[PDB]
Amino acid sequence: VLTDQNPIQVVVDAITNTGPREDTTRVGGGGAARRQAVDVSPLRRVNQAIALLTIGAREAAFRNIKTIAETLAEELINAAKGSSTSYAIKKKDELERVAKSNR
Amino acid sequence: SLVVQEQGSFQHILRLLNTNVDGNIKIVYALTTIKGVGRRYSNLVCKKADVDLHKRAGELTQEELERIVQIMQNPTHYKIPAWFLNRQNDITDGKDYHTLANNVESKLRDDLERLKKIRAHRGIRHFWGLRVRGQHTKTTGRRRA
Amino acid sequence: KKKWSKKSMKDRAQHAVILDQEKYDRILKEVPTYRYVSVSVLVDRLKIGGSLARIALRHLEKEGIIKPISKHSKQAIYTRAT
Amino acid sequence: LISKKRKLVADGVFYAELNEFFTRELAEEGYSGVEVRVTPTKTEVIIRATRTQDVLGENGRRINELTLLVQKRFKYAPGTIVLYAERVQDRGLSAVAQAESMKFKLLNGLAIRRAAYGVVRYVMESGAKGCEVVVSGKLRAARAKAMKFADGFLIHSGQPVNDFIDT
Amino acid sequence: IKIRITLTSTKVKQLENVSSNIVKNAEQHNLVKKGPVRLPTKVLKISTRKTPNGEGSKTWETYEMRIHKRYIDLEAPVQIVKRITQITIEPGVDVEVVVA
Amino acid sequence: GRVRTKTVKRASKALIERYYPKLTLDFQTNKRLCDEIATIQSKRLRNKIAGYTTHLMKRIQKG
Amino acid sequence: ENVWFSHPRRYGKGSRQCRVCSSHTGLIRKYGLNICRQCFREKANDIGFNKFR
Amino acid sequence: AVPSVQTFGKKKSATAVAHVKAGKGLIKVNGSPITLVEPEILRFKVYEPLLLVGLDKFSNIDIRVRVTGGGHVSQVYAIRQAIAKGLVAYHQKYVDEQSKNELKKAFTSYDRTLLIADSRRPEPKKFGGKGARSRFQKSYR
Amino acid sequence: PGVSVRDVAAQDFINAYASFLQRQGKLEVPGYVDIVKTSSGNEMPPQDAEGWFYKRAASVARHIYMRKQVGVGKLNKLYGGAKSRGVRPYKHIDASGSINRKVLQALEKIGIVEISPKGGRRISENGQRDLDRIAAQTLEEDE
RNA sequence: UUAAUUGCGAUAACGAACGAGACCUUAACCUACUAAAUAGUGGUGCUAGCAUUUGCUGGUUAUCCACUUCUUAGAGGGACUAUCGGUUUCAAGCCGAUGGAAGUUUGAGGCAAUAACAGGUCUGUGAUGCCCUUAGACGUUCUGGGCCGCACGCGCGCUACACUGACGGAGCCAGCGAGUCUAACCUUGGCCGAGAGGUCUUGGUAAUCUUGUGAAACUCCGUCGUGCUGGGGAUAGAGCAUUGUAAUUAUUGCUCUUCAACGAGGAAUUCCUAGUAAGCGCAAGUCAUCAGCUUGCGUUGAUUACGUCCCUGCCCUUUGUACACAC
Ligand SMILES: [Mg+2]
Ligand SMILES: [Mg+2]
Ligand SMILES: [Mg+2]
Ligand SMILES: [Mg+2]
Ligand SMILES: [Mg+2]
Ligand SMILES: [Mg+2]
Ligand SMILES: [Mg+2]
Ligand SMILES: [Mg+2]
Ligand SMILES: [Mg+2]
Ligand SMILES: [Mg+2]
Ligand SMILES: [Mg+2]
Ligand SMILES: [Mg+2]
Ligand SMILES: [Mg+2]
Ligand SMILES: [Mg+2]
Ligand SMILES: [Mg+2]
Ligand SMILES: [Mg+2]
Ligand SMILES: [Mg+2]
Ligand SMILES: [Mg+2]
Ligand SMILES: [Mg+2]
Ligand SMILES: [Mg+2]
Ligand SMILES: [Mg+2]
Ligand SMILES: [Zn+2]
Repeated sequence: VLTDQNPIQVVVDAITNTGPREDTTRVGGGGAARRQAVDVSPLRRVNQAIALLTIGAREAAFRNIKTIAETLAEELINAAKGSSTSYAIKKKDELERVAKSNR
Repeated sequence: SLVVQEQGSFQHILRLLNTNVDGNIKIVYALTTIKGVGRRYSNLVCKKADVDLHKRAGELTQEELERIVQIMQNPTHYKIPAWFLNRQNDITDGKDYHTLANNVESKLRDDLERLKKIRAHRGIRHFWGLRVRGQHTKTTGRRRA
Repeated sequence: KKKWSKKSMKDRAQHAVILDQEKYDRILKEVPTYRYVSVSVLVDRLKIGGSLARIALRHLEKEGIIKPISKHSKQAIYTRAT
Repeated sequence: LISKKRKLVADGVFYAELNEFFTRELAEEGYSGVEVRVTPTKTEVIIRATRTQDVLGENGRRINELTLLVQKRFKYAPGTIVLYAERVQDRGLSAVAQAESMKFKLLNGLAIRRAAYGVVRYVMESGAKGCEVVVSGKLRAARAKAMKFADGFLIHSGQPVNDFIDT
Repeated sequence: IKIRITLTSTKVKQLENVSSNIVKNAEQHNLVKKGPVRLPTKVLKISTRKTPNGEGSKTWETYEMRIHKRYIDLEAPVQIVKRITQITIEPGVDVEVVVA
Repeated sequence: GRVRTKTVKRASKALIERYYPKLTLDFQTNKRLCDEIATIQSKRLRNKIAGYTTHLMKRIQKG
Repeated sequence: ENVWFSHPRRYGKGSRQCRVCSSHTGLIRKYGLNICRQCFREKANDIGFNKFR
Repeated sequence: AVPSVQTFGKKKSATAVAHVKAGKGLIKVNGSPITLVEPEILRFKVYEPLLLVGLDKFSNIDIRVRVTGGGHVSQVYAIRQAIAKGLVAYHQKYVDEQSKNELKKAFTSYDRTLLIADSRRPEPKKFGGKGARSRFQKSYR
Repeated sequence: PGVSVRDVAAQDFINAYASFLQRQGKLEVPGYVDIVKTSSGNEMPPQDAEGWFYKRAASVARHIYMRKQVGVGKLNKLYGGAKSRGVRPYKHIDASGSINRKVLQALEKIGIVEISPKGGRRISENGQRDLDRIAAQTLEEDE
């Protein structure tokens, strides 16, 4: 009803858009260990996208009158567009910025 | 699908049984604010008074409120079956009452006074401020006050 | 007794419980322009309560302003009819 | 008029009480187990021992004593319970018997190693594939310590233990 | 003449031997019968702490007893009846014969 | 892991050492003659022995 | 006297005891065998109880 | 006599027997048409074989299913398994084998568990835990 | 083509039959109605309160049309539920027996069910006819 | 190389044993065998209702007839990493795909070596040495209290902090199991009672009766509406019942009323890799009564690795040791 596109196209666009491409990880030889930046696999991209979307929808619908379904709809639409209002896109950009800083 | 606009005689917080009862919430759970009146009792008296339970308490008439008050103040007169009552076979007269807003505290207190002056175990317990229903005191009721 | 928490209060909205003519004709003129209409919409927009929102949704679908597409309980989904 | 579950656990408890009674009473006669065959017209109890002559006594006197004890204790009718005695095959292939022999030797005063090695020699002579004897407790001191005497090979794991090993 | 023979053993091999000899006897005498109906083998479980005392890892032990129950229905004269109850006995196997 | 033990391997080696003008590259008939020509207590071990004999005969067909 | 064994023993842990060890604690009352758990672990293979799993 | 088969579909602990004969195309479940299986969505989950192979192949045959055991979801999965297997049995015994091959190919190309039962079974419960693998909680101090 | 109770959804049938009974207004209501919870495990009484005895009776009628024989015990088991025991974990508690007993007595007096051998209550012929006709109309309401 | 001193093999070692594995139990396959009103199915008789045009849904113990797909078992079969392709001194073996019910030693368990702990237990034992005590006894037994006692500190848990929700109606599905004799168990059905429960009967010594254990979570319709609120339900008052000789420091159950903290939990820390975690309840154990516990059972059923030795530990080899109650 909102965003008359195919909603399956909408969700796959959301997944493609909120998939963190670069991420950090502890690498070291012992006491000399740092958080180094690395690529991200596509399967982990998909999984992290789904997790971020669902967690944002959940903690949005929590303790408020809106429903889990319409919160998830908000999340998916804003993620397919690219918003910086969605929990998912915000976390994505945070992680990518951190990995850029820790190259 | 019922939309009647309303006429502005609606009232917010009202007063009865010396309790500032809230409007803007349905009458059953509004009346629950009255100490001595719970969900069952209030639902039952609001059924016996034949007031619509879909109505908000602030949207009601003084005659309805007085009917409800009269019922809860002498409920057995209106075919209430004598086991909904908080004080039945009381302790002195053997009749069945139903205490309300301030009478609940006064009656609890005179019960404790009876037990204390009798030096009963439960009265001594209440006086000392401990648990009386036989619970274990070793791990609970630590910062009880 | 240390709680290990923050305990930040909120604003405590006061959504309406019963309506009048101003809220009614605001509803009647504003439930169009809404591409998606449900209780959440009729509370984040017009500050009526959820009960009033349920009743108003049934009412408007009676007249025919909002079109239903699925009336599953706990989630009523309406669009605007043109 | 009893359920089959309780009937069978009662059968088992009966067998166990009989086994304990006989291994307390006939220890000096090589009691190497008992069988219980119930039947129409009676229940028969087949003791398997070595000194059948001493189990019988004179004129079956002790057998009569034991029949009467069993009957009086287990509420049987006179004649519905019978006791038979049988010379056990393969005396060396019976752990309870060799353990009782060890017990009587150590009580008469024989030495631990002499007794245990006599037992293991008799067993491995009696057509066995392996035997093990463990004596544990106070041996020539206050501090206790075990002594494992063995010959041949033994197994410890699997269903072959329940099948072949006698403990 | 409506006899039921129920066998309520713990030993599957002895029970099946008894059933086989009974049915072949009835078959060489040519007696109509309902074959050996095998009821669900019922498992008697007992769960116990392995230890006498209380200390140690809480290790549990489940002992089982499997009770196997068979029944056969025969139409038979009194002579074959009395001889069948005469015979078909083995240790550890309990039998119950009932008429009607 | 599917590593065979020395019981299986020795049994297969003996079966090949004295029944070669015989059992072939087929597990089924090799099994159906293993139970014919050897005393094995368990079907599982019989089938393991048959499988290893088939593997060794495949090896023998090439060198 | 008539107060030597006065107190009833119709129920509770005093009405039962192991038929072997004469103990009130740890009874197996299932299937009417009434044996302490320890003596049951001792006599199970005799009674016909075995471990399979 | 009439051409008749009887099959079973299975799940964790539910079994759905299915009598399949020649008829006029009625598909009942325990007393009732196929449109009242009562999750309202696994209804579409159970329509699947019909919707795949075309309802023309159900016009000449009567199907009647009796389900017991399990819960609602497992009963639905058993129903659809039994329906598919009974259809294949009918087409194997009375219709020729080419139709059986095409039907089986369609069913397995959509979903493998339509004809073959899920071998997943409950793992037993072990002491020291509330479940098979879980343990209770370790306390050190 | 013929129809039966088993060809229509249970919710639709029960709603239609309860409306039929409430409009007919002859079955019964004992008098302790509008007081009771229907279960020792429930926390509040029913919310409609302008009926619900007809709903219970329609549900019982469908149940006995389906089954062969039932009793107040079976119906208490069926209509019971999880009693929230406050701070202790939940537990199945069976429903109130007087309710279903008087429902069955009223269904007898109106002639929808009868007492049966092997104990219990069974569906009668005129009650079967009534439920079948109500089901037919419940289905063809959708015209 | 393997889960594995499991194997390939190398070789001052050869040949063996124990453990591992093999084994046993269980769960999964068998429209192939044996059969079975103590499990079912179909048809035919009798019968109810709707349609009527054949039909659809049901009931029916002495209506029989036929059968065994589902259920029960007993004997057996089946998988052995089978076939194929890659990889490896080209050996053991490993990876992938196909087929198959099943291809992580098929899954889960049982059994489970040598050597030891000065682990626990004499409060399981009529198993026990020594010591003590042994008639105003530490024996035994009767009455009554206590083991619950609470300014506090820890551990296992149950309830929850709410709309992926509470409530009310409808819908409505399991499995592991227990049960009365010289007794009084599991209890259907009928009646009374708001409820708990009471009463008159009934069946079952049990695949037959309780019990399709009509479980709960679940789904569908409605009420509520972000408010410590109809969330949550401790803490208290009064009354009605049951168990038991006896409930008083409430045994438990039920009714009404009271309606506390709790707004997702700090430093820390536990369990877990698939029908598993988690949620959900049911049976049994203890038991006259008392589950918030345990042992098992099933119902709904995710996410995320399929890797590493960074922390905590284990195994083998080499190495150093001023250690041997052994960092
Ligand atoms: Mg919400
Ligand atoms: Mg679990
Ligand atoms: Mg319900
Ligand atoms: Mg819960
Ligand atoms: Mg018929
Ligand atoms: Mg190859
Ligand atoms: Mg294993
Ligand atoms: Mg001891
Ligand atoms: Mg204590
Ligand atoms: Mg613990
Ligand atoms: Mg509540
Ligand atoms: Mg609900
Ligand atoms: Mg069942
Ligand atoms: Mg740890
Ligand atoms: Mg219990
Ligand atoms: Mg107690
Ligand atoms: Mg305990
Ligand atoms: Mg791993
Ligand atoms: Mg150095
Ligand atoms: Mg030194
Ligand atoms: Mg140091
Ligand atoms: Zn004992």
